[PDB]
Amino acid sequence: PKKVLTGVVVSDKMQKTVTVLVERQFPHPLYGKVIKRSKKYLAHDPEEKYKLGDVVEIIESRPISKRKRFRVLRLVESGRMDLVEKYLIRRQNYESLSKR
Amino acid sequence: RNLSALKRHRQSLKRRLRNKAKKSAIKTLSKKAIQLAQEGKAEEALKIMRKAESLIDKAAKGSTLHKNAAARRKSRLMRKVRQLLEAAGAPLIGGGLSA
Amino acid sequence: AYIPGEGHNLQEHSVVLIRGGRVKDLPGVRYHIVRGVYDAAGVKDRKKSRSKYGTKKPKEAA
Amino acid sequence: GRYIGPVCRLCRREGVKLYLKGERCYSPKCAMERRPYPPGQHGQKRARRPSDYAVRLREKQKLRRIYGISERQFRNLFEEASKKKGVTGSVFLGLLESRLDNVVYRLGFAVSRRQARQLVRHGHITVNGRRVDLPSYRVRPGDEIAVAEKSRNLELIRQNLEAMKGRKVGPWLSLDVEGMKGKFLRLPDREDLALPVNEQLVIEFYSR
Amino acid sequence: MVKIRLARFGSKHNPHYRIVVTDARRKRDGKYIEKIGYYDPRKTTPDWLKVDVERARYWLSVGAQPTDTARRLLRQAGVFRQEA
RNA sequence: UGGAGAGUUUGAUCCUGGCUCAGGGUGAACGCUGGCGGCGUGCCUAAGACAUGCAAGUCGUGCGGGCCGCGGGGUUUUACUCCGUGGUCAGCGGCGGACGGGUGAGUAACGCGUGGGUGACCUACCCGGAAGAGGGGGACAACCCGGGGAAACUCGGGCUAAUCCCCCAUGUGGACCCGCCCCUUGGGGUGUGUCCAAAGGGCUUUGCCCGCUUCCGGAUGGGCCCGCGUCCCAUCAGCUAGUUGGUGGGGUAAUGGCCCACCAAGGCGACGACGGGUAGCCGGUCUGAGAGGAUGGCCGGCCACAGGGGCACUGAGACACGGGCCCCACUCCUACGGGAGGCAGCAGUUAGGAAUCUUCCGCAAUGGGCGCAAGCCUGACGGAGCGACGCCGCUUGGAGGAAGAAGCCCUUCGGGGUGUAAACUCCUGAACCCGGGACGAAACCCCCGACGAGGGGACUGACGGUACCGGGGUAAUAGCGCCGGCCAACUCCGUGCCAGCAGCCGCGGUAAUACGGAGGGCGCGAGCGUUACCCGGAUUCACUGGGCGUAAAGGGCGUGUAGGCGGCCUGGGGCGUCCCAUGUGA
Ligand SMILES: [Mg+2]
Ligand SMILES: [Mg+2]
Ligand SMILES: [Mg+2]
Ligand SMILES: [Mg+2]
Ligand SMILES: [Mg+2]
Ligand SMILES: [Mg+2]
Ligand SMILES: [Mg+2]
Ligand SMILES: [Mg+2]
Ligand SMILES: [Mg+2]
Ligand SMILES: [Mg+2]
Ligand SMILES: [Mg+2]
Ligand SMILES: [Mg+2]
Ligand SMILES: [Mg+2]
Ligand SMILES: [Mg+2]
Ligand SMILES: [Mg+2]
Ligand SMILES: [Mg+2]
Ligand SMILES: [Mg+2]
Ligand SMILES: [Mg+2]
Ligand SMILES: [Mg+2]
Ligand SMILES: [Mg+2]
Ligand SMILES: [Mg+2]
Ligand SMILES: [Mg+2]
Ligand SMILES: [Mg+2]
Ligand SMILES: [Mg+2]
Ligand SMILES: [Mg+2]
Ligand SMILES: [Mg+2]
Ligand SMILES: [Mg+2]
Ligand SMILES: [Mg+2]
Ligand SMILES: [Mg+2]
Ligand SMILES: [Mg+2]
Ligand SMILES: [Mg+2]
Ligand SMILES: [Mg+2]
Ligand SMILES: [Mg+2]
Ligand SMILES: [Mg+2]
Ligand SMILES: [Mg+2]
Ligand SMILES: [Mg+2]
Ligand SMILES: [Mg+2]
Ligand SMILES: [Mg+2]
Ligand SMILES: [Mg+2]
Ligand SMILES: [Mg+2]
Ligand SMILES: [Mg+2]
Ligand SMILES: [Mg+2]
Ligand SMILES: [Mg+2]
Ligand SMILES: [Mg+2]
Ligand SMILES: [Mg+2]
Ligand SMILES: [Mg+2]
Ligand SMILES: [Mg+2]
Ligand SMILES: [Mg+2]
Ligand SMILES: [Mg+2]
Ligand SMILES: [Mg+2]
Ligand SMILES: [Mg+2]
Ligand SMILES: [Mg+2]
Ligand SMILES: [Mg+2]
Ligand SMILES: [Mg+2]
Ligand SMILES: [Mg+2]
Ligand SMILES: [Mg+2]
Ligand SMILES: [Mg+2]
Ligand SMILES: [Mg+2]
Ligand SMILES: [Mg+2]
Ligand SMILES: [Mg+2]
Ligand SMILES: [Mg+2]
Ligand SMILES: [Mg+2]
Ligand SMILES: [Mg+2]
Ligand SMILES: [Mg+2]
Ligand SMILES: [Mg+2]
Ligand SMILES: [Mg+2]
Ligand SMILES: [Mg+2]
Ligand SMILES: [Mg+2]
Ligand SMILES: [Mg+2]
Ligand SMILES: [Mg+2]
Ligand SMILES: [Mg+2]
Ligand SMILES: [Mg+2]
Ligand SMILES: [Mg+2]
Ligand SMILES: [Mg+2]
Ligand SMILES: [Mg+2]
Ligand SMILES: [Mg+2]
Ligand SMILES: [Mg+2]
Ligand SMILES: [Mg+2]
Ligand SMILES: [Mg+2]
Ligand SMILES: [Mg+2]
Ligand SMILES: [Mg+2]
Ligand SMILES: [Mg+2]
Ligand SMILES: [Mg+2]
Ligand SMILES: [Mg+2]
Ligand SMILES: [Mg+2]
Ligand SMILES: [Mg+2]
Ligand SMILES: [Mg+2]
Ligand SMILES: [Mg+2]
Ligand SMILES: [Mg+2]
Ligand SMILES: [Mg+2]
Ligand SMILES: [Mg+2]
Ligand SMILES: [Mg+2]
Ligand SMILES: [Mg+2]
Ligand SMILES: [Mg+2]
Ligand SMILES: [Mg+2]
Ligand SMILES: [Mg+2]
Ligand SMILES: [Mg+2]
Ligand SMILES: [Mg+2]
Ligand SMILES: [Mg+2]
Ligand SMILES: [Mg+2]
Ligand SMILES: [Mg+2]
Ligand SMILES: [Mg+2]
Ligand SMILES: [Mg+2]
Ligand SMILES: [Mg+2]
Ligand SMILES: [Zn+2]
Repeated sequence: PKKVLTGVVVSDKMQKTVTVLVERQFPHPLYGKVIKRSKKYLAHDPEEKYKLGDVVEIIESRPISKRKRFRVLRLVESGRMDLVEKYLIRRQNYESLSKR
Repeated sequence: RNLSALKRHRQSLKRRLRNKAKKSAIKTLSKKAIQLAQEGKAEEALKIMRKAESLIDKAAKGSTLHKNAAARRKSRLMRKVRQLLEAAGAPLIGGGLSA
Repeated sequence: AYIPGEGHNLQEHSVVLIRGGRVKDLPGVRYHIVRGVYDAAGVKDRKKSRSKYGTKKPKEAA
Repeated sequence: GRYIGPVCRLCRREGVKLYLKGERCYSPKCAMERRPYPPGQHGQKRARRPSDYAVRLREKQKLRRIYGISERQFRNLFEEASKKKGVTGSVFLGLLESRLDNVVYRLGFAVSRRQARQLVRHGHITVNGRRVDLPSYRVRPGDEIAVAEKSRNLELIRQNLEAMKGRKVGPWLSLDVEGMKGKFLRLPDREDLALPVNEQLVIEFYSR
Repeated sequence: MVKIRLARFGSKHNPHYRIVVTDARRKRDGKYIEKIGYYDPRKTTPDWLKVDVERARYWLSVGAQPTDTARRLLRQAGVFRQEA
């Protein structure tokens, strides 16, 4: 079946495109502690309707463009800019780790 | 100090020079319709476009063009001409177009 | 490189083969020399452990 | 190949009769009723408390030297035996006895194991009616071991079979003395044959 | 085209061909599509041949292709007798 | 159903802790030694350079010529074209040359592994279903003539064949534009317009067969995309301009920023981006109680490369090892007047190296291509050849034989040991000699039945007269390591911190079981040792399974970011987690 994922939107600065940030919990293969992950996808949004904070879903699709092989499915609960907070801080703090 | 299958190449040239010449035609000829359908002449153009359609679909009897190729050509061809003539022009001969 | 046994025939431009394995008493030397190879002749009159010392089996009686 | 040379010396290196000779290793001594002490210049000298290792080494050599079989072929068995389940130790001697040259010694066709090899080797032995010149051959239930026609004579066979009258065969064997045929009935448990060898010590020696 | 042929096994001076369906452009001892029996050109076994006729003719209904030597067995195996 | 420990820090103790050994493994190598067979396996280094040969051709059931034959058309001088059969050699056309073989360089990446997507696609030969195969033209080799060359050869002028090329017709059907219908990412269908096909050759011919043509399915083989997994250095911390998204085109079997325009300014990174280093990945393999650790060599799947790079052609499929063009380097021929070549194919040569083979036989078998079929090619493959490289099997013999010779050892000079060992007496008797001798082969093909089914008949063996069978038939290679402790095996002499051993602890200073020889013993055996490397022991990176007061180890102290963790009751959700079922895990 076509892969289906649930993630949130953090970008829409692309004409017709949004960036969705996904997560996945799974045990460590050697230490078994339930850990989280992350992967930013480039979601295809022709009728640019979805915005930031939109906890939405996506489906495996034919190649739209290089780097862009995911269409948007449905909304799951918009108005959640709180998750977009801890994500924004992370990249925010990456200017404090500079080896300079 | 070789093999006689060097033919294949010695032949493959003809096939090359054959469907190369066949193709240079389609290009310059697919132009005629484009230029015309761009400038009103629906009648004279929609006879070059039928022809074009020929050379294209005709080509599919060999190893020149094949598969969805001739289909992709027209698909973009007899769709581009209809859009051009759509601006003024006014149809004259559907001879190739199920309008 | 260490030269094992009693008496050798190695001059300046002698060819040779390395073995590997240190001496200890001799700091800064972690390689032995294989006997009876190239320009390294085995120990002459060797009767015991001939596998090393590259000495071949001698003749018994006649 | 196999071992060759002084054997009565082994008879007394382990400090036990093992009847590797025919009459002699079975007559008044394996050269031991004379000298029941270890070979070599240091024979009549007291021994040092043998270490737990040397004990298992000795108790092993003993067993292997009994069947007179190389350390090659030997350990191969223990591993095959050890591979199995149950007890292995018991299973071990099972695979030892199943040898062709062994069956022959038991079935009195020969007096010594080393004599039994020469037989099998030269082709003067049979199995279900086949020329089996391979002492390594492993035997199973119901296998018939007889002599070949070209050999069903020889002034040496009649003697061996004849001596076998006035003697019995293992609870896992059966000999048709008058016919030159025998049978391997079953695999002889540890009980079916007693020996100066504590297997369990041989098991330990292999788990270095 | 897809063929049905012999694939050497066993050892040297001791054949044990596997009869199987695979592409003709594969190595004779390569990855096959489906195994359907074997054969011992030495006759040193009661089971010196075996075929799954139900599964064999199927590839024939889809358009297989046996060797000139694989035929022999296939025909001499009772898979060609049209019957009625 | 699976787990052993030992040596070394002190005068001694306990602990910590490192070094060391016993174990198994290897595409190995080196020393000493070396008899047989079988089955494996053998350039790990210079993906350095290669003489010679071989490794892909085939069809006269597509065409015309070549001479040669060949039975032989028929007549104005060495035969004639007439025939057919051929035999064919080249030329034209068809199919394969994209499979099969080698290599591991490159690649840290959708390359691979595992699970899915394509309503975004191709697929020759093969199978099944429907429809067709109507006519009309033409070209280039061959061939004759001409030029240049040493060659490669080359150009030039003029004829000719077809399953070669062209045009028209026919359309069962297919293709595309628009509307419409259903579905719904370009899937199916509908209507209308326009476009699209063909090939004949052989006959026990007048009927079959071998093919041609378009379509819808089958099958097989793919391409593309996606989720998860995939090493070392943060002493590499910031990276990016086609860069990220868009629009519209070009492009392909088709998605895609793949490519190109323009629009916007995005895209990536401590969940480690970018960068350097190493590496082909998996099935597996080695070790380990396990979890793990190490590994990817033979065999199998995938990828990549074919002297270094670039490129496109042909084609169903290649950007193609034994095909082409260009640049580079290297090398070879030459009458130098100019051209040729690509072993990481099979063998072999050369260099490099501690080191890795026959310039063998055969298409008999199996597989592959071509063909109606005989039949043809096949360094794929089947075998043989060389190397104790490995595992396995086998031999150098067996019984008897002394209170136990000689010799050599010790010795308290009484004696002890080598030692049933030998000798010696009988017994068998591997090798060798003679005869016999294969399984591996059956089909294709041929006759009968219709070439279907069936039955019957016939052909062919490289290995090789080899395995094996009979009988004759000779007592017939034994070497290597160790014997201070770990660790199995002790004495004499020589030596005197010298010569020397040595994995660790340590041995040698005139009494050395530790050096060197001898006697003797322990351990293995066509092997025994050594070196190197991987796992083990090491629980010594500790997930299973450890520590930080003094043994190595708590940040100098706070505040706080991200992050990890979180109290009692109840409900929705059921992500984690758990059961069952099913597919996949060849
Ligand atoms: Mg056609
Ligand atoms: Mg093409
Ligand atoms: Mg058990
Ligand atoms: Mg063990
Ligand atoms: Mg393939
Ligand atoms: Mg047949
Ligand atoms: Mg200790
Ligand atoms: Mg101290
Ligand atoms: Mg001390
Ligand atoms: Mg320690
Ligand atoms: Mg080791
Ligand atoms: Mg390697
Ligand atoms: Mg080389
Ligand atoms: Mg070089
Ligand atoms: Mg012919
Ligand atoms: Mg190829
Ligand atoms: Mg290949
Ligand atoms: Mg090779
Ligand atoms: Mg190979
Ligand atoms: Mg990199
Ligand atoms: Mg990286
Ligand atoms: Mg001329
Ligand atoms: Mg001309
Ligand atoms: Mg004509
Ligand atoms: Mg037409
Ligand atoms: Mg549609
Ligand atoms: Mg026609
Ligand atoms: Mg003809
Ligand atoms: Mg591919
Ligand atoms: Mg586009
Ligand atoms: Mg292509
Ligand atoms: Mg695009
Ligand atoms: Mg597009
Ligand atoms: Mg642009
Ligand atoms: Mg940090
Ligand atoms: Mg991440
Ligand atoms: Mg890191
Ligand atoms: Mg790099
Ligand atoms: Mg590499
Ligand atoms: Mg693995
Ligand atoms: Mg394994
Ligand atoms: Mg285990
Ligand atoms: Mg494991
Ligand atoms: Mg790996
Ligand atoms: Mg290799
Ligand atoms: Mg391989
Ligand atoms: Mg090269
Ligand atoms: Mg393909
Ligand atoms: Mg090629
Ligand atoms: Mg090329
Ligand atoms: Mg390629
Ligand atoms: Mg080549
Ligand atoms: Mg050459
Ligand atoms: Mg070669
Ligand atoms: Mg070579
Ligand atoms: Mg050299
Ligand atoms: Mg070979
Ligand atoms: Mg062949
Ligand atoms: Mg064949
Ligand atoms: Mg044929
Ligand atoms: Mg040839
Ligand atoms: Mg050949
Ligand atoms: Mg071969
Ligand atoms: Mg051998
Ligand atoms: Mg050697
Ligand atoms: Mg004595
Ligand atoms: Mg004596
Ligand atoms: Mg004797
Ligand atoms: Mg005799
Ligand atoms: Mg004969
Ligand atoms: Mg034939
Ligand atoms: Mg028949
Ligand atoms: Mg027959
Ligand atoms: Mg013979
Ligand atoms: Mg004989
Ligand atoms: Mg003798
Ligand atoms: Mg030893
Ligand atoms: Mg030891
Ligand atoms: Mg000891
Ligand atoms: Mg000293
Ligand atoms: Mg001193
Ligand atoms: Mg020594
Ligand atoms: Mg002294
Ligand atoms: Mg002293
Ligand atoms: Mg020592
Ligand atoms: Mg000594
Ligand atoms: Mg000794
Ligand atoms: Mg001794
Ligand atoms: Mg070795
Ligand atoms: Mg172990
Ligand atoms: Mg832990
Ligand atoms: Mg600790
Ligand atoms: Mg603490
Ligand atoms: Mg201190
Ligand atoms: Mg401290
Ligand atoms: Mg503190
Ligand atoms: Mg602190
Ligand atoms: Mg500080
Ligand atoms: Mg602090
Ligand atoms: Mg917090
Ligand atoms: Mg929390
Ligand atoms: Mg809680
Ligand atoms: Mg809840
Ligand atoms: Mg399951
Ligand atoms: Zn005795």
